[PDB]
Amino acid sequence: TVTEPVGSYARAERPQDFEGFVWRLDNDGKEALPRNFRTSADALRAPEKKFHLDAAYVPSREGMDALHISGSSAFTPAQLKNVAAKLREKTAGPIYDVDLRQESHGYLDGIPVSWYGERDWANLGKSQHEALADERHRLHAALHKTVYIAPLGKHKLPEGGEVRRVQKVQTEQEVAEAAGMRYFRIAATDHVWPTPENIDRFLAFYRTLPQDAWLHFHCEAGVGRTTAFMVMTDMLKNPSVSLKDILYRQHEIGGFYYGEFPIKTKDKDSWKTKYYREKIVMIEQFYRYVQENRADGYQTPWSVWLKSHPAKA
Amino acid sequence: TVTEPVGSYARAERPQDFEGFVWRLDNDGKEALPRNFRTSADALRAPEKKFHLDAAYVPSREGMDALHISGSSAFTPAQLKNVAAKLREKTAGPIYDVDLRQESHGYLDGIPVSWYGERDWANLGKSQHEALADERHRLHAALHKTVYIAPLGKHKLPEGGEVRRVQKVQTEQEVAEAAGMRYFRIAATDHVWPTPENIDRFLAFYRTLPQDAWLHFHCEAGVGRTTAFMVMTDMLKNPSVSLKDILYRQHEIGGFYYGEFPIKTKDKDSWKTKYYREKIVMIEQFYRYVQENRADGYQTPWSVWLKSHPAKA
Repeated sequence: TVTEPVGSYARAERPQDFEGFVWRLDNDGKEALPRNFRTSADALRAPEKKFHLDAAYVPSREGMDALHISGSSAFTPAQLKNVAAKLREKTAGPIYDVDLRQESHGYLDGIPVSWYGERDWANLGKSQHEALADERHRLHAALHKTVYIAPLGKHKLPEGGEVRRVQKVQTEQEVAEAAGMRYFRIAATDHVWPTPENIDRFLAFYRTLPQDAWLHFHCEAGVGRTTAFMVMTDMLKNPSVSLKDILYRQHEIGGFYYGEFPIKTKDKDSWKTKYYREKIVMIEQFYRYVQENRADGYQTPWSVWLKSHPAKA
Repeated sequence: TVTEPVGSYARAERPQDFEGFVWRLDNDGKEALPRNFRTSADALRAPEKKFHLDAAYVPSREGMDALHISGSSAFTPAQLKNVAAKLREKTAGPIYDVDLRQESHGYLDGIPVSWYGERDWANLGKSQHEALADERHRLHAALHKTVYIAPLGKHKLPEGGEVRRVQKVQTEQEVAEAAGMRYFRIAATDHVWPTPENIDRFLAFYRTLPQDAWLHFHCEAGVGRTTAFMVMTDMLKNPSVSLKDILYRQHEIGGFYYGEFPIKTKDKDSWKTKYYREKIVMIEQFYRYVQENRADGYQTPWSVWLKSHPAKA
């Protein structure tokens, strides 16, 4: 009897110890584009030293021209419009804003904010239905009320910021539509491998996309969640490409590197270590799922297949 | 107390361990031109992936139209005539066959051959006078004798070939003069940075050239020595062009890339690694010599300046 299988370690954490406490500023809006903006059309750059990769290695670009995906961190409405314009120069198909954030977030007076709890786990353990209900209620409750919006500084705690009486509230779905993008939400918890529920939902969505759909994935800050789904999409769409090439190329266009590397954390972030190790194991298991299930058109869902073929630490 | 300074690493190798053992076929004469033929008038191509350069970078072509240089690997007499005809269409000045090969080579019954030792180091350690004496003696000794001429295969050892009784012997100087080209020899060792003597000789020669001289450099196989001297010439003649532009453009017309890149060799070629690193450092040092000594007309030669301004690994 195993309480939590590999790929589900976060289920052991207690949601009540990470409840939200502040409206975090997701982007100050000073730049034209959100941070970490990158597309599959981009040239590959040298790998980051931290990953101890082979800088001489030349990854195959097989399928990258037709992949049609991009990623970025959070954005203001104006930044999303800039992203949409850039992507429209690359395709005539529908462009999707694939929101990978489980945390409740939205726009107050056009300012992108999120209800932040320790480790960005304010919605940990909630079903997507529950997470979205929390978001809807919180955003609506902010209208015509005074709120404190702040960036996180020293030790992931509020520092500075501003206080305002909100006159307009918008969901990301509304902002996406205003930018001419379709919207699709996958409520994935920050810092951990996406759940079987998250991936099942993504795969079902992937299956009904028109051939020319362009997927723009985004998370809050960094490249963890976006890279996981960009890697999964690359594997699904280009199954003949080696795991090494997929992992190297998604890292070299600006994402995270999801293969083995010497994990090193500050004491303050030692809790992240097992989650990084879990992600490495799970990306390999997903690759196995794609290889073993593509032939019959993925008749067996990832969640079902993973229960019969559990990953090992 | 340093035994061998940077730029002179090859002096630590033992010549007795690389003595010549076969007449290597330098070109089978099946094509109209030698391999790697390129001129400074050529359009720039995308960079080779192994150098991990910026494919979007467009180097300045400032001065290329007036540079008047070309390079190629070894050739048969007929191929050299083809090259000479092609170059004559581009200039009315003297066209020089600048022979950069230290290894003894010539033509037996019109077949281009070289006396090959491991690493193509059969003349390593010999002064230019001694290398040329060896060449003359070896070529003459072949007349009216049976010789084995072969291309190198797998582990850089003879494979196939032919056996013939030689009825005619010619030096490259004779073949060049028959193609209508002037001849100049610089005995440079294959695979390593040219010696201070090699470079002093080239610069003294460069200073004697009329304005409209065209220099055709050639080596044995590949683009190592030819690119080194083409880069030196470009730096001398176009001193206002950035180091980056010189290196990118000489690579992009078909030569080697002499800037920093992630060096990767097959296990059997690992001995080459430090010589590649040495070349990178020395190219920068030569650029410094040009920048520091052009203003006064090079009153101090490279060898002297290099001893007072040694390069650092």
